[PDB]
Amino acid sequence: GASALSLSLLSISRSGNTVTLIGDFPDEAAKAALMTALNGLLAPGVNVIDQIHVDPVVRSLDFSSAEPVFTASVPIPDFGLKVERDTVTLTGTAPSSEHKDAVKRAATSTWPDMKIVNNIEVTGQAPPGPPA
Repeated sequence: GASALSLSLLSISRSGNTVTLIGDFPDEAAKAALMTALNGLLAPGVNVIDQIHVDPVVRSLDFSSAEPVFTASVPIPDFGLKVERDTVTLTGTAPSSEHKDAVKRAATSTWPDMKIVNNIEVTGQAPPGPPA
């Protein structure tokens, strides 16, 4: 507690069986760790898309420890995560409040020295209006 930092900016968002990664880092290896953390429990047919930049003027956390955070959100089709300065934000549509709590626990274990905004909510929306 009682601190502040000025890290990189980063985000990721999911669309069922496609996930999209947008951001900036000191190296490609930090970007590779974010995709590795989701690959750990990635299912056969889930697409992956990237637009993450590289510049050594920016520095970040390490998603190598965030593998269980993405495990907690595999059943979450609207999931996403964001990072800036000294804060991590986690959002999505969880199957139960036990999953919402478990994403908070996974974020607390991964980032005990940063802010952790568990914006996750329990699923409750499926109106009659499909595409095409």
